[PDB]
This record gives sequence, structure tokens and C-alpha cells, in this order.
Amino acid sequence: LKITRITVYQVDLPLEHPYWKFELLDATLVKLETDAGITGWGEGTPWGHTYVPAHGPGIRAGIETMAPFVLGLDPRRLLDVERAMDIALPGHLYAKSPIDMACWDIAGQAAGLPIADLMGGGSRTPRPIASSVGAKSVEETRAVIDRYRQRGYVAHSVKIGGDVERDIARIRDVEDIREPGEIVLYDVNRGWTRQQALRVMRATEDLHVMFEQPGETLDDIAAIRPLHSAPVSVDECLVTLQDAARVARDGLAEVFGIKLNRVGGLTRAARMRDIALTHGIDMFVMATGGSVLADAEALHLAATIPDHACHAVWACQDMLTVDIAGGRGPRNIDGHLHLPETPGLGVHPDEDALGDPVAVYSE
Amino acid sequence: LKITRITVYQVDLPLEHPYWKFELLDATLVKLETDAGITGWGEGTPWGHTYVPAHGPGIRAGIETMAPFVLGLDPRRLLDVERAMDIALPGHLYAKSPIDMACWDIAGQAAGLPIADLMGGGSRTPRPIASSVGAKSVEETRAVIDRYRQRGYVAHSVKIGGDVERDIARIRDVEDIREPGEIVLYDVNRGWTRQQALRVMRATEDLHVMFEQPGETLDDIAAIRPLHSAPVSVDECLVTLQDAARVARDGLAEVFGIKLNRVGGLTRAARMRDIALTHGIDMFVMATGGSVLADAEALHLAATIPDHACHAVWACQDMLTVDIAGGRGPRNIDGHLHLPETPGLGVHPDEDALGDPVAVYSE
Amino acid sequence: LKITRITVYQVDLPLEHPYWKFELLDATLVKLETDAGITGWGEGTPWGHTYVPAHGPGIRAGIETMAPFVLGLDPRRLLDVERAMDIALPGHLYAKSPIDMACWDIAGQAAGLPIADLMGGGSRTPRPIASSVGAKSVEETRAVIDRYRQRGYVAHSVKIGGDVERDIARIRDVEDIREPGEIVLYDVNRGWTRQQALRVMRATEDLHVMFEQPGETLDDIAAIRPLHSAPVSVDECLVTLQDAARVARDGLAEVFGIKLNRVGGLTRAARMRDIALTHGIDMFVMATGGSVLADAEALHLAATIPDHACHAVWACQDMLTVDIAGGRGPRNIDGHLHLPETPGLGVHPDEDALGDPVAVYSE
Amino acid sequence: LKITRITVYQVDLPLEHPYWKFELLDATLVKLETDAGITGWGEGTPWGHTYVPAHGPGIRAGIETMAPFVLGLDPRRLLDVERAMDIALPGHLYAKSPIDMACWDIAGQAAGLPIADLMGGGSRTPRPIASSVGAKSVEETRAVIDRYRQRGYVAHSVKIGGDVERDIARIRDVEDIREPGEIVLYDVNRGWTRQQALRVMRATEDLHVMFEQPGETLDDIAAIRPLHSAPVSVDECLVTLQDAARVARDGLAEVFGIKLNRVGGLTRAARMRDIALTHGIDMFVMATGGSVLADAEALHLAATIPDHACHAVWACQDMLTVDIAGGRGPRNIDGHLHLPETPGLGVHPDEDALGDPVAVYSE
Amino acid sequence: LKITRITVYQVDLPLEHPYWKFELLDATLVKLETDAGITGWGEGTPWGHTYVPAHGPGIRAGIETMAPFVLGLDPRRLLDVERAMDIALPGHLYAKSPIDMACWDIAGQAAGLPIADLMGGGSRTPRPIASSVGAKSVEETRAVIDRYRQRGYVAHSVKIGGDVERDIARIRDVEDIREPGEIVLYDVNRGWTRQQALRVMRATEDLHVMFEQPGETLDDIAAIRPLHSAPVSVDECLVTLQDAARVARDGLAEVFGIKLNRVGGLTRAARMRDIALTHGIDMFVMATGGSVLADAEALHLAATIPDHACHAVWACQDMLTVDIAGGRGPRNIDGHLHLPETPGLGVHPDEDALGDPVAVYSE
Repeated sequence: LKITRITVYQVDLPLEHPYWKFELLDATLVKLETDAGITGWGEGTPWGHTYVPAHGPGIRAGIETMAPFVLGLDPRRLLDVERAMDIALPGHLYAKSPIDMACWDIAGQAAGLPIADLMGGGSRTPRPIASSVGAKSVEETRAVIDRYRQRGYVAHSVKIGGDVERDIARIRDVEDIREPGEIVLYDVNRGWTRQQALRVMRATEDLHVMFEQPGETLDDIAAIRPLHSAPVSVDECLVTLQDAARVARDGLAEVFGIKLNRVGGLTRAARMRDIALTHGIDMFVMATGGSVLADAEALHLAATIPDHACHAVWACQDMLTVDIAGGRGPRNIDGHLHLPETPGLGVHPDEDALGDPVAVYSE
Repeated sequence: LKITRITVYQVDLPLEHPYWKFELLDATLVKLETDAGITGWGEGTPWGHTYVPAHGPGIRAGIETMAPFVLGLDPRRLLDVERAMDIALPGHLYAKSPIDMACWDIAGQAAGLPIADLMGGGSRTPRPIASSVGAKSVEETRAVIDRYRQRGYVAHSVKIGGDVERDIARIRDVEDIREPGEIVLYDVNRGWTRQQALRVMRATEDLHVMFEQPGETLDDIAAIRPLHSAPVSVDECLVTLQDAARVARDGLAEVFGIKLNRVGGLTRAARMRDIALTHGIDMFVMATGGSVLADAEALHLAATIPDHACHAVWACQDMLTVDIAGGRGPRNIDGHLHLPETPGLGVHPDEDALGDPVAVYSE
Repeated sequence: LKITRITVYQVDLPLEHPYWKFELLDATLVKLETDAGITGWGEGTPWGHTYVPAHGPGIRAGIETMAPFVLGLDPRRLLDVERAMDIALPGHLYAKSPIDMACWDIAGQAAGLPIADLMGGGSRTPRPIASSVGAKSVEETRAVIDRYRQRGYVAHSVKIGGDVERDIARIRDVEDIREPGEIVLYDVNRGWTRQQALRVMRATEDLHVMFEQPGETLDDIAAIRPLHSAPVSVDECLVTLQDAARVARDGLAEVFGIKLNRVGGLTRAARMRDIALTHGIDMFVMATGGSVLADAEALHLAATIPDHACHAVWACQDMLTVDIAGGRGPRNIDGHLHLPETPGLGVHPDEDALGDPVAVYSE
Repeated sequence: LKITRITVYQVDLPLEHPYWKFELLDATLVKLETDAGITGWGEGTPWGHTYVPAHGPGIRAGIETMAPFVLGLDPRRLLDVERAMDIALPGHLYAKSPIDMACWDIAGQAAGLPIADLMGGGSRTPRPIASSVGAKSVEETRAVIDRYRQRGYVAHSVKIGGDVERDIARIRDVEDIREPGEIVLYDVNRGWTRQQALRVMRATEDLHVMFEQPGETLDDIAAIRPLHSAPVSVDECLVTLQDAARVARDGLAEVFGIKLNRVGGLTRAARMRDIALTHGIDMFVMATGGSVLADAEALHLAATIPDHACHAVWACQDMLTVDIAGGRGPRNIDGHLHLPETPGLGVHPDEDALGDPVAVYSE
Repeated sequence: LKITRITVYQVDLPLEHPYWKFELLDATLVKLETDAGITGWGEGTPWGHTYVPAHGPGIRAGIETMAPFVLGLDPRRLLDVERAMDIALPGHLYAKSPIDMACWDIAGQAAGLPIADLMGGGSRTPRPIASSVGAKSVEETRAVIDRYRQRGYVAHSVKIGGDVERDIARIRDVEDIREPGEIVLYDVNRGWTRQQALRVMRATEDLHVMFEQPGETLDDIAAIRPLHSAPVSVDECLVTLQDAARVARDGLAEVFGIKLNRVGGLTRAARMRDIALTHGIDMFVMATGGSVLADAEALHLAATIPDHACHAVWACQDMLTVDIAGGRGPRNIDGHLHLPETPGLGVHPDEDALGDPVAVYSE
């Protein structure tokens, strides 16, 4: 078996609810072909080009340079694919993720196994979905949660940052209406200075709350680590396996917020899982952004984690106004994603919605 | 003096109150014989084969390999017995414990001294017994404590883990009905992730409570050490003397939860005592599981600790539906164990209840 | 697919050259059967019962307890097999290795892939074999190396320990006759005190030599780490993934000496590889002991390491006087092992040489 | 003043001496235009796409995303340009460098000052040039140095890696023919494992030699830091200011090997200079690769360093077979670069050699 | 059993070879009596009153205060004796040693066991004796060693300190005439400043030598620990078990130089042994000073150490011109002490040589 052709696609996935000027995701899809005629897909969709060092053009760019060295290889040999990509172009993990996704998918089907199972075996327990709650008054806030809670959602990610007085107020408000067994994570998105982080994280310890990325960098996360007692989840700065092992040996945070595109995809999120699980660290697993092909990938990973150790996943498809698989793939069935039983990724798109190839690489 | 024959027994000790499928303890008894005709007994009884790296078949197994090198030696020379077992088979301390128990017992009688006295001198202060409180509603909870409290029990081990919201609630409930001078330890049994540990241990600092094994491994215990202020007792991961000295030099926990079978028996629990006492660390001493021969061993050790530094012992015999000594040995006399005055262990079983030898090793 | 029957075998593999009273390896073979009728094998063979916490009876023992929970599962789901074994019986990795070996082998064939390839893709570069050089005068020493060097061997493991003056002399002698490009590792086998280690490791820095396990425990390895400059390879004390990540984050040693049975087999050696490779650490990969089924397993792992990062493997079959596969499996073809191209382990024994089953576990 | 148009160019600069398949540099040139009609240039030229996380297509890619936010700004306000690029697209410093180069150049001329002077004032002391010495026998080695030494070169960068025995030999050979006052740096380019690094760096301490990037990552550099005494220069892993301040506070290396494109250009190399100089750390300053516009930029920085603290620069133009400025700009005048006296960068190319614009961004 | 009377003696033991004004040891002997009429002896003999915080009058003083609380107790209960002495008078371990010696001796005989055996079992391997080599020219030096070497001595303690140039010279001289398998320790006796220690310890690493107490305090030993590679033995500053565990966890020295009177006698040297042995640390065991009752005590301890881990003992009796046991007790039989086979200490003095009681304490 061998890789015969990489074909690259570009799709604008518009958002159901635009914001403030954010309006649509630049999404890159990859499709590798094999001489056996077993085909696999991968998707790379940064949530914008401001949130993290990754952008649409930059992946599409990555593949151009990386393509010639990935063609020819055996797709079912992910350490060889990986070592070829790494040699070919160090770093740039957001560019290596969709290829790795595709490659797994091929090997999945070739072994006649769903990704999660081929990666060692995955759980069928329905996985909760993290909602999304943008800035809004204490009044408009409760609104989105109760509405979201009627739509079956049982896990929420409330966005905060900017203002200590206002942020403390927001956490205290949300923790005032939060029915028992309700999962809420307070996602800061680096929107806090050390001094701010320290302040609000301390202020709300008596509500026993969790925070994601309370600082610009893992070093800010670390500096203030010994200063407060709130469990911190380490997200945008959780990039390599060194960041991985360093958090856990040195007790710098308690939770990994994995995001597949960010960390370089399946094979290398696997190793962060291996570490987190031996050092007693809990995960949230979500694709960075994208269609259902993104949710599918994050689900195969969330599956390989025992359910006590995996708090919530995300469905970015419910955030989008377009659908590129006409219903196919793991969808929001009552606030939860159910692992697909189908060999490989278990969802391919129809090339009807992808537009013409933006580039092609063969042998 | 010399060891002439090791004889190995196997006994199912059923539980008074089974649970959820736990129902009986696989227990290994050892009986060494000497050319002077002075006989000693040892018992090895893991609480199951899931709680800790130890199992019935594995001890019985250990002895087979270890036997030929222990035969012949002088039972009263515990550093020689020990060094022979260690050379013979590194690690496997749960397998070395019953032999060490027996050997002490022989030397005890040969010196005409109860274990506790021969080990340096033991206290006659009646030692409190830790009860056992399984998962149950806040309602069924109070029930077991008041009932247990009528039966004279004055020290309780409340089991928690799994759920931060529910666990906080359980501690707050139990600390709501706890009459002054009542000893309660909250035993987690590793049933917490770092993130969970940190959360509940912080949440309940204003009740001044103690926790046992709040994490999978001493490293999880350590990582979160600087993050909260609750005194932690270090249990399943307290195995060697290196774990011993490392906790105490590096201030990783405040309490040793010794369990004799786990740590390799009397001689090597002694050294953890030596350390804890010079570094201001308090002990709970209990056999891992078993009949009265197990409680006896843990009592000889709890005795060698000054009473301010020894919070509670355990009587596993009150947990069992069978009795293999027809009343003999230290029993629950009003919530407390009284150190036996008899030379050696001060309780032998009657081989009536042990069944036929499962194996024998002579010269 | 599912596991239908575990069958356990016991074989005495005698040594070509006995020593001082070491004469034969107690070896445990396991054979799992599936309802698809796809069969896999695993082997567990400690080099004795003195070298490391592992012994024949103790594995055979482990399986008894562990068996009921492993039956029924899907062999191709190694994180599920693993989590079932771990829950079933914590620790005891030397007992979990042969089952994991077998399980991989089934999944290997079921995916129609040799182990090394299914684990991510393996190298075909012929791998050097570590010879073995027991204590002997400077004269009898050179003898074994030149003789061994004629037989095509190009990598040697010279055993030292006990005496600083004599050990320094031995290294200086061996480094005096060592033709360029010759790989020699000086294996101490914990046979040094801190004070001795420090002394000889310093004394021979100007020969640029490497040492394996220069101390009883990783803590002795660590204490003296900052005191000398010789690269140390971390072996018997390299057990869990915590030991793994702790060495590498804290720069305590530079080389992993993996031994499959010790660390718990393929799935969990994989993770040590993942770590070593991201933290710039080099490996030696060898089975702990055994027949060709042991060499095969270590080869599938040595294969998944890029060749600059894998110094040498071992063939224990050339050390044995019996052959349980009548020629089949990776053998010493001119000082080197060549990765087998066959699906799975790529070598099964003939049950002719294994004797009658020592125990059987079905459903 | 404001930025009116960014125009992007792409040029293949072939090498005078190709190697092993490396043959030409993919180089990106940028030209910003202002409403005052003051024009500036920047160049981004990774030495390939394998040496470091940077590639031609990836910069050209970066600008596309980054362009709209850089248009409009005042070029003379580098903290505003920078904060706009950073917000626009985090990380990707190799993409931000040429824009920053250009922007400085405009502000340079607008202030009527050469870059080095506007950045605080630059030295006129002729700066030595680092030669380049590829792998070759001890014989072909001496050849390149003496030949290079006749051509006036007085500073050499000898490439090593791969093999401890061969590398030690290479250093000892080169240090055998090295006339007093001759600057040689041994550049490893990450081509060493921890174990190898430690070995050769120790082996050659008595020659008092310096090494560049002896390991894959700053963590490998750090782990082995306390283990040897050779001064290490920190290169490919010297990326952000955190890497900057962390090396120096924690004494992890003694020398910064700045490379402008890598670190994000002038403004942010300036800060590494500020740090190195207050913590007693010495620099080598070179462009990553490129034409004379690259050498010019590195010279303006090497100038802002006092001459005792700046060991050597590099002229990549002497490595190239094409010339895109027909003689203009700082050239190799007898082994040394002389800081240009002209306002701004002090060298623009002629758009004759750049080919047609590969993209244009206006308002 | 119980203690009935403590009787205290004072004896001047003159030296065979006086020095420079040192001439005789002020020695305190203690004799406890029991109602069973089983009698035990202890001796406390600082080597002067300048070498260490201990002096004749100060022990005799200690007992006065400590006596009333030690009378009455059971001598065979050393943790009770110890806890009574500690409560009675904290610190002052040089005063608590002779009582502890005596007490062991009683319990020894009462158990019908020699000290070494009752403490867990002792080795019969003849133990080497450390000679003593005072300051002298390189010429007079060799003299004392060869003469001493004819008298059967095979282990020497060469005294150094004061002068780096002269000390380096002395080590190099002694290491020039030192026949293979000859044990020499270079004892500094704190006679070095940090700067001096560092200098000479580095200067002589290529002779692979060991040093005792190279500094005033364990902190000086520690400060310079990471700066050199010579194995250091930790002596006068090795006082409590905290010093004990702190050296070994933090890798501050490699060798314990136990001295019984200093550390508080048998029970508490035992614990330092327990620690040293689990952390791979080697011992020298000697009484601080005194007659054969001192050598006997140190031998019972040196015996409880496996012979690879015990480099040499000392016989202070060969240093004395008087003999208080008319030949009885472990004497220098050809450079070695042989463990006595007799119950208890296995040597009592005859009260003929002790003079009249200097004080008596009864009930």
C-alpha cells in the first residue's frame, strides 16, 4: 500500500451566529488517494487566524512544501508519515494535522476498524458537548444557558477575560443558576494578565470552578501556579509533547484542553493522552474548528480516553450555517456525540460542497 | 537456632457485609518451624487483588521462589532473613511480609517478649479502631456512624472519591454530626484526579479535615501539595523507604498510613516509623486485610509508636464472618485493641480452620 | 472479534554457557485464541528471579488472577485489554507483558501487518546485536571479544561492578582493543554504591564510555548525576512512564535501556519511545530473556525507533541450548536481526517443544 | 506618514557550491510603499525548509493574511506595526521579519539615519565573517580552511554532528591547525542526541572550544548543561524573548546565535541583545539566509553590539551564484563587513532581478 | 525486668604515642544493674574535648540529670529508654550513648544473643581496622604506613588539612606507594575552608581518592558538592537522623562515617544504617574513642552492615597504653576485628582498673 495523490480543497463555512469582525471559517480539506483505491480525508480549520499560530493559507502553504515527501509512503505507517513531514518541515503542526487525519482514516478502513478502535479501542459512552457562551450582560447570559439547556446541552464553556470586577461577577452569576451535575468551564482565552488571573482565580475559589488558559503563555500559567488553588486547564500553549510532559512533571496545571489541529493531529494527541493519564490529568477534547470531519476526529480521540477522564467534546457543526456531508457523521444527538461504528473516520464529505481543487500533488 | 520447614495455607475469609463483586478475602497463612521446635505464624491478606499491587496467588507464588533461601537461616536474625529474601526475589514486599511476621514471632517467644516489646518496647494504651463507611446517601451515612458509635467505635474512615460536588457534600454532612474528639479520616483510595483532589481538598479546609491517598500516585499527591492546605495521608503509594524519606524531607504529606502487608511487614515498617517520628509525621497503622493474626501484627507496630503519634488501628476480624482462632488474640474490646502480653505475636490459629497445606518446603 | 481462551505453558530453556548457580531460564509462554480462529502468542522470561522484581511463578500467578477479566475482550483493542489488566491487578507489569505481546500479534495479523508496522511503521535496517561478556581476567576478556568479533558481532555488553580498581582496569583494557565503530556498553547491573559509581564513572571520562544502571535505584543514579560526565543508561529502575518522563524532564540519564517484559510489553514501551524521542534520549531495546519469541518482540519495538536512535538489540536465542521454533523467527544473521515481513509477530512456536499446558482459562 | 502598498517578490538564489539535494534558496522579498513616497525593502530567506520551522511559501502565505492589517499604519511606529502583526497572526516570526525590515528601513531614511544608528547607534569596527565548512575528510577539511584563510577569512564555522568518534576527531584536527586569534565555532545543527552531546562536548574541553546548538531543543541543551564545561551557543531554539530571558536567568548557555528571520527581525532581536548584554552573554549575528539585503539587516544589528560582544557575522551573498544589487550593499571587503553610511538599510535591489510581483496588497 | 542502679566511672586512658597538648583520653564508663541481676556496661569516650561537641565532664553531667528518669525502666525496651532520655534531656547524644550501650548489652544477654545478632543478625567476616597517620614529612609518612603494613594493617586513615599545596603533595605521595586492595581514607577533620576543599578535592580526582569531613559543616560540604567529583564521607556533622536523611535524599555525600558516641549509640546508628543502605551509601564504623568496650560496640554495629558496604572499623585499644579488660574483648587479631560470639556486648571490664565510682544513682 502507498499514497498516490494529495488533493487540497478550500471551503468557507459561515457561522449561524456571527460576532464582533468574525463571520466565517477558512477551512482546508485534504483527500489522499492510495494505489489500492482506499481514500481518506483530513480537515484543518483554525478558529480564525488570530486565536492561535495557525491560518488557512498557512496550511495550504505547508502541504505545498510538505507534499512531495508524503506522496509515495505507506499511509498505514504513521510514524514514517510523521517523520517524513517533520524532516520535510519542522514545527507547523496545524499544517500536519489534516494529512495525519486522512492517513489514519485510510489505515482505519484498511484494518476494517473505526479510528478510535484502531488507536487502541474507544468508548461508546455518549460524550457531552461543550456549548459556547459569548460576552453578554448577566441577563443575556442566563438566556443563552437556559435556551441551550432546553436544546439538551449539559456542558457549557462561558467566555471571560478583560476585567477582574466584571469577570468575578460573571462567574458568580453563572454559578448561581447552575443545576447539579452541570459542567461549566470558564474559558479565558489568554485574556488576562498575571495580576488579573491571580486576582479572579483567587476571588472565586469558594465556588470550586475551573479555568482554561488564564494567561498568554504557559509561563504565566506557571508563575502564578503556586499562588492560588483553582484548577487550570492548559490550552493554546499546550502544543508539543515537551509542553505536555513539563506541565505534568512540574504540576503546572491539572487539565489538558486538547485541540487536534493545534497539537498536530491524532498520533501526537495520543501521546499527550498517554502522559495525562499516567499523571492523573483530565482532558477536554475538541477540534480547533471546522465541519463534522473535525468533530469526528476529536471524537475518535475523546473515545480513547476513559469517560471519567474526558469532560466534554465539541460539535462545531452546530455552529455553522452550511453542511458539507448532508447529515452524515457524528451529529448532536441530544447534547452528545456518539462514536461512529464505521471503519476509518466514518464520514467522508461529498465533493459537491467543496468546490474545485485548489491544488493537486501526484507522483 | 534455625528454620526447618515453611508450610503454606490458604483460607477464604467471607465478609459480614459484602458489597459492589466483593464478597471474600483470599488469605495466605504461613507457619515456619525451627529445630528448637519454636513455631511462628505469618499472614498475608491483600484487601482483594484490585486495591494495590498484591494478590493471593502472588504471595503463595513468591514463597515458592523465595522458600529455598529462607529455610536454614536463624529466624531471630531479621536482617539476614530480609537480605536473603531480597537477594532471592527483589520487590514483592506483599509476599515477604508473612514470612517476616512469622520470623519475628519466633524471635519474640525465644526472647520471651511480645513482638511490640522486642521491637523496642510497646505502649499499653488502648488503641482506637478505625470503622469503615461505604458509599451511601447522606441519610444512610449518618445511620452507619451512629450505629457504629453505639457499638463503642470512636474513629471512622469515611470513603469518598469519584465526584467533587457529591464528595464535598459528604464531608460537610459527616462533619456536621461529628461529636468532639471524634476521629474521622476521609479515605479517597486514589479515586480522584489531580483537578478533583485540588478542588475538594480546597473546598473543605474550613472544616479542618484530613484526607488519605487523594490521587493515583505520590506524584499527583506532590504536584498539588503546594496548592492547598489540607493534611494528606500517604497510603498505597507509601511502599519503600525511599518513598518514606522522600515524602518527609520534601514535605509532600503529613501522615503515614502504614499497611503492613503492603510495605513488607514489621522490620521495614519499623524504619518508616523511625523516619516519621524524626520528621514530625503521624501514623495510622492497619493490616492490609485478614484475620486476627493481621490485627495482631499491626497492633505490635501501632504499639511501638507513642500514642499522640498513632491515630487509629483497624480490626479486620470484625469485618469477617469466620473466626480462625476461636476467640484468641487482640479483639475489639469496646472500640479499642489492647496489646497482648504473651511472648511473640501472642496468638496462633488452630489449624482446624486452615484446611490442608497448599504447599510445604523443607530441607 | 474476541478472546476465547488463554493457555499457559512453562519451558526450561537451558543455557549454552552456564555460570556462577545459574543454569536455565524459567520461561512462560501464553497463547490466546479468538472466535475468528486468529491465534497469537506471548512470552515472559525474566533473566532469573534475582535480577529484577519478576519471576516465572509470579507471571503464571498473575495470569490466573488476571485471566477472567482478559477473556471476552477484543484483542485488537490494546487500551481496553490494558485497562482491564490494570484494574484487574495493579503493577505486576512482567506478568502483563506476554498477554500484551499475544494481543498485538492477533491484531497484527488481523490488520495483515507485522507488529512493527502496525505500531506505526518499522525500519528494515539490520539491527546490531549486543553480545554478552561475563567476568574474566583481562586475558580471558579479550578472548571472548575477538572470538565474538569473528562470529560477526559488532556490539558488546561488558559486565562490571564490585570493585573500583578492577572495574577501571577492565574498561581501560576493553577500550584498548576496541576497533573504530565498535559499540560497547559497560553494564553495571546495580553492582555499585554511589561512592563506587562516582569514582569509576569519573575515572574513565577520557575514554568517552557509556554505563548501564550504575546504581541500585534511579535515586542513586540521580544523586550522583551532577557529579560526573559519563552518559548513563537507565535500565532496571526504568519501569513506569513516570520513571520515563521524570528521567527526561529532569536530565537524570541520557539513554533508555528498555526491556520489554520489565516495562509491561509493547504498548507501554511505545510510550517510553515517544518520550525518549521528543527529549533526545537514545535506546537499547532487548527482551528481558527468553527464546526467539522474545527477540521478535524486542525487534518490533527496536524497529519503530529511527536507526540513529537505537544502538543495539539482543538475541537471547543464541544464548540457549534448546530451540522451540526449529529455525523460524528473526535469527542472528551475521551479528544482526532483520525485521520479519510476516503479519503479526511473524513467528509462532511448535507446541511440540512446550510440553503440556500448565493451565487453561476459558469462558 | 503611512503605508500605502505591500508588494511581494520571489527569487531563486542558486548556490556557488551545491550539496547533498540542496541547490538553491527560495527567497521572499517585500517592498512597502508610503504616501510620502519613501520606500523600504525586506527579505525573508530560510536556509531551506528543513533547518528550522520556516519556509518560502509560508512567509508569502503569512503576508497574505497579515497584509490588510499592516497597510495604513505609520511605518515609523514599529511597536504599532508589531502589535498589528501579532494580533493579526500570532507566532510565525519568520513571516513578520521582512515586513519589520522594510518598516525600519523607511523610518531609517525618514530620520535620515542608517538602521544601526536609528536603533541606538552602531559601531564602524569592521566585523569578521563566519566562513562555512561542510563535512569532508580531515584532509579535504584543512583544504577549505587554508583556501578560505587566503581569501582573507578569519572566522570559520565548522559543521559537525552524527558521530561522536568522528566529531571528536574533526574538532581535534581543526584545533591542530588553527592560527592564534582565529575564531572557530563548531556548529552541530541539532545533529546530536543528549548522550552524544555530553560525550563530545566533554571529550574536547581541554581545547577550550565553543559549540552551537548541541541538541534538538533548548531542553536537551539544559538537561546536559550542568554535566560539562564547554560554552554552548543557543541557536535554532532561540526563538522568543522568553527563550531569551530563560536561558540567561537560568544559565543554560553562554552565547546567543541570533538569526534575524528566525527571531522575527530587528525590533525583536534588539530585545534579545538588551538581555544578553545585561546578563554577560555574547552574540553571533547572521541572517538566516538570502542576498545582501539579508547581510545588511544582520549587520545593522551586529553593529548595535559592542565589538568585544559580537564574534562574527555572515555574508550569504558570497555563497550565492546570482547578484540582485549589481555590487551595491555591504560586501565582503577582505573577510569583513563594513557598516553602510547611507540612511535606512542602505541598499535596495534593482527590480530587474526580482521578476514580476507574485502578489500585491493595497488599500 | 527493670533497671535498679546506674553507677558511673571515670578513667584516664593514656596514649601509646602522645602528640601536639594531647596525651590521654578522659573516659566515662557506665554500669547498669537490674533486679534480675543481669548487668550491662556502656562507655563514652570523646577523642578529647576539641574534636566535636562532647566532653568527659559533660556526659558525667548528662547522666546526673538523666539518671532519675532511666532508673526503673525495662532495659530491654530501647524505644522506652530512649524516649525517657530524650524527654529528660533533649540533644546531648554523646551523653546518651553509654546508657544505650549498657541497655543493649543487658537485653542482649537476656535474649542470649550477641549485640550484633539481637539487632537483626551480624556478619562474621573479619572487619579491617583503620590505622592512624599523623602529620609528618613525605619521608616519615611512608615510614608509618610500611611499619603499620608489616603489623598486618590493611586500611589506613591519613590525616590532612591546613595547606592545599602540602595536602595535594601528601595524597599524591601516599597514592604513590599504596599496594592494590589497600584502603586509604584521607581524613580532613574540618581542617579546610570551602575554597581549600574545592581546590584539593579537584586537584586529585585522577587518583580516585575519598575524603572525610572536607569542611566545618555539612553546609560547606553541600555548597561545594556540585563543584567536584571526589567521594566525600560525612562525619562530625553527621549527627541526627535528619542530617542522615538529608544527605542521602539530596546527594550531598556518598559515605557515612558513623561514630557511635557522637550519634547517640546503637539504636540511633541503626537508623542511619537503614537509610544509608536503602540509598546506596557506604559506611565506616568506629567508636569515637575509648577502650575495647568502645571497639566492641562499633563492631556490633559494623557487623549489622553487609561487608561490601562497610569499609573499615577502628581499634582504639591499640592506641592506648593501659588495658582495662586484661585481654578480653575483640582485639586486633592480624589487622582485623572478629565479632565476639558471647551474649550481649561480650566483654565486661574488671572494676579493678576503673577506680572508685565517681557517682551512683539508685531508687
